[PDB]
Amino acid sequence: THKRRLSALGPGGLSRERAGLEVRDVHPSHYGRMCPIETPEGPNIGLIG
DNA sequence: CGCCCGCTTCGGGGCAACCCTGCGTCTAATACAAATCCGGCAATGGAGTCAAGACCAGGTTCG
Repeated sequence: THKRRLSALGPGGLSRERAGLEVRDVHPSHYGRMCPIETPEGPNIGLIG
C-alpha cells in the first residue's frame, strides 16, 4: 500500500495550506480508479489516496 | 430658468505583507620580505630530596 499510492502534494502540486476544500472530496468519477475509503485521517484527508 | 464647484462615494490602483510554479568550475603563477614557529643547546637558580645528626622529655626498665 505504500506503492500504488496516489497523492496530490509534492513538487508540481498544490500545498497543504493552499489545498482547496473541493479537491478533498470524492468526485463521482472515482468509481474504480481510486478508493473512497482508504486515506490518512489527520490533516491530510483526501490529499493522499 | 441654467450653471460652477467643492463634498461625498465608490473604483481602481497601488502598495505592504507572506510562499515555490524557486532552489554552475573558471589564467597561474613568480619574487621577496616579514613574521612566526620550533628545535636544540646553554646559562642557570630555586625548589625539592636524602641523609646524617643533634635536640631533649617523659614513659620504660633496671639499680
